[PDB]
Amino acid sequence: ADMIVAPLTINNERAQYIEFSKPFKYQGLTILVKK
Amino acid sequence: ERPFVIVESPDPGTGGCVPNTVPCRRQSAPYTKLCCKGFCIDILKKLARVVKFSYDLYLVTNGKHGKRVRGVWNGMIGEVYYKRADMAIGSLTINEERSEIVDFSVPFVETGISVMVARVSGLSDKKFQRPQDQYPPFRFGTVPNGSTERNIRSNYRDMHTHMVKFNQRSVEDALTSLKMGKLDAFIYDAAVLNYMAGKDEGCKLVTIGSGKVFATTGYGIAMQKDSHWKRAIDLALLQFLGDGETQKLETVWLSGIC
Ligand SMILES: *[C@@H]1O[C@H](CO)[C@@H](O[C@@H]2O[C@H](CO)[C@@H](O)[C@H](O)[C@H]2NC(C)=O)[C@H](O)[C@H]1NC(C)=O
Repeated sequence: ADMIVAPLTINNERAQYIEFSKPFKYQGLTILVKK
Repeated sequence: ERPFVIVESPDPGTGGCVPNTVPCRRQSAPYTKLCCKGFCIDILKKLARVVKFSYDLYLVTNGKHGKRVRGVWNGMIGEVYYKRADMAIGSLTINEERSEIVDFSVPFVETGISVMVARVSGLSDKKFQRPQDQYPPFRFGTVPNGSTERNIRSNYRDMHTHMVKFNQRSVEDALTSLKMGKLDAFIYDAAVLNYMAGKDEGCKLVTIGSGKVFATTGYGIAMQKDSHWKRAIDLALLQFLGDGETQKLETVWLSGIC
């Protein structure tokens, strides 16, 4: 491959090897529950 | 600026100031020794130990963040562009105009443009879009020389033209004027206004909330172009953010009552 366009979050391990650009949408981790 | 950085004079308790603070000089040959404390100061102090580097901190003289008057850049950006410093920590919003000359790290907090009102349905609301009705004459914020000022001037000519009669003394005078009634609405950065309503006389609030954020961006650390320090500090700060202490610092320095 040559470029990744996907919902790929940023972490230290991946940041060690590949180079990222500026982010464009913030998010977090959340819990899914059924009503 | 806002509690990211706070300047305090030394106290006669020890002929200075205690630890958890770092001496800071107000440049201008003679100097008086102040010491500065705040959020960015704490993050810099935490960062210093791991990468093991030395530092000296000094204030800006001309002030007023950043601007471009015929290429005469003042403030921190001016200081770092003319090779008078190595980094510029503190409040700074990454945008297109600034990033062309100076390199940046990853963001660490979320921010953007928000609206403050006394206790409208977005920027495209007709009240701010069509200033022609004389019965609800509204008012705005627009602290001059501001990062958001460039955006609002570049994107909406009519709003910039009609925003001339706007209160402009500080992030302090605007709150007083709004509590008085001399104006109708206020626009400025987000991370500072949402805190400013945290601990206030009564409960003055804003519109819907974080759902109304325009040109979402973050604060970042500027650095001189093409230096290994850029990559090193960026990776270190990513590791620190992944650790999770940023939430602890936020709850220590960014909590309110209302
Ligand atoms: C932005 O910062 C500059 C630099 O300190 C300020 O310069 C003033 O500019 C106005 C015209 O825009 C002049 O009338 C003043 O004489 C200048 N000096 C001072 C001390 O005010 C300016 O006030 C700031 N704001 C704007 C909108 O330019």
